[PDB]
Amino acid sequence: XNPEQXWG
Amino acid sequence: AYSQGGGKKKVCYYYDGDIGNYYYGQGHPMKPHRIRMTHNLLLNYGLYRKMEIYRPHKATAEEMTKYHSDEYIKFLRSIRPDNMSEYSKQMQRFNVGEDCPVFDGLFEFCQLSTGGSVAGAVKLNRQQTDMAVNWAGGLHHAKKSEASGFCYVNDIVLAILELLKYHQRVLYIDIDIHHGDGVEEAFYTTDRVMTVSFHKYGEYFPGTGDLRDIGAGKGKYYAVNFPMRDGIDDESYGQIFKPIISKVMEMYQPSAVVLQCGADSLSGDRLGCFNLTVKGHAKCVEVVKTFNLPLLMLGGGGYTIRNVARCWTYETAVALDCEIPNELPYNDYFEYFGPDFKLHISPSNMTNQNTPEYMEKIKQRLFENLRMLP
Ligand code: NA
Ligand code: NA
Ligand SMILES: [Zn+2]
Repeated sequence: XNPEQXWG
Repeated sequence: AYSQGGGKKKVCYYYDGDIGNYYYGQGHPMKPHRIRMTHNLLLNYGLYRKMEIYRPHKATAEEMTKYHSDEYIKFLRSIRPDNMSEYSKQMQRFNVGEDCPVFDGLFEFCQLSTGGSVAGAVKLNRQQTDMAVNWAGGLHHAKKSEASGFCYVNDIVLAILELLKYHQRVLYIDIDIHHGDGVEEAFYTTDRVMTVSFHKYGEYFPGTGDLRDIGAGKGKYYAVNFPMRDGIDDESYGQIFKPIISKVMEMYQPSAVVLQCGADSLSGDRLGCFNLTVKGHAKCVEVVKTFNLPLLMLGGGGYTIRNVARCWTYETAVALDCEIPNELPYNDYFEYFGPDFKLHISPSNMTNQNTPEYMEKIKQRLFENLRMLP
């Protein structure tokens, strides 16, 4: 979900 | 026999004062404090005088294992920040430790979130309310044996399983900007629950929700997905939401409705790319409310918390049929709503990549699938 961190 | 489906509705509202103290971690977008902001705002508006307010119970592991696996629930009860090292392998198989971190009181947060949804469904089953509101619920990404998208326990699936004790067909509507994958997956092969999700699709979490995903087996044509692009606004959203839901009500004819009101589909969301205002968002609550069915309203996404408090406060007033002034009353978080201190928001200048022809084409293909129902 979070564009700032990871893939989600 | 004199009923006409009108009049003001009986609304029950679930909230636990401890929900705002749970903290996902530094820099994490999911802030349960937004629920306390919502509660305090609608209290200062005086909306507590028009509805019944309940404190939900803590849902037990038995209630959670009505859908989730025993191993996943046992892991949620045990995992804590002080013993993460011992559960290094279990954290990975259950998808906990990144998007869904471990924090103090994680299981209690799941109990309070889930307790409001299952208690709302029980209240609806007993025919003691018209609508039940749980803004701490709506965690639509949680899977049977793993966490996903800031969600750990899927309160929606548990609440719908509770409604299925007394309702033959239940309708689930998801206006969160993300696809309601966890709910759709749980009821993908049954016709007793119809899931309708409106969401941004294409290089976006969770990656599911294609137009061509319509269900499987006995649940074929009982899953509806409306893929959208960036920058959709109130006029384009309302142009398709009411006719799609109206046709679903006609063909499917449910006896109970669950509405996930994720606020991350609003203009200016930290993670969302839509351009809806609070009025355009709340318009979806007005449409579902007209059909006069047992309605469970839930929360969900929303990561610009000042607008989340605005959105869920106004949608509670909409559920109460209470008009509230645009000037925000003073509250414990009055500074969060600057620099305007108004209830409603304005859209941005972002381009609406959803052309009117695109919206009409997707709607027409969904009408073809809806014709396949008995
Ligand atoms: Na959605
Ligand atoms: Na289904
Ligand atoms: Zn979302």
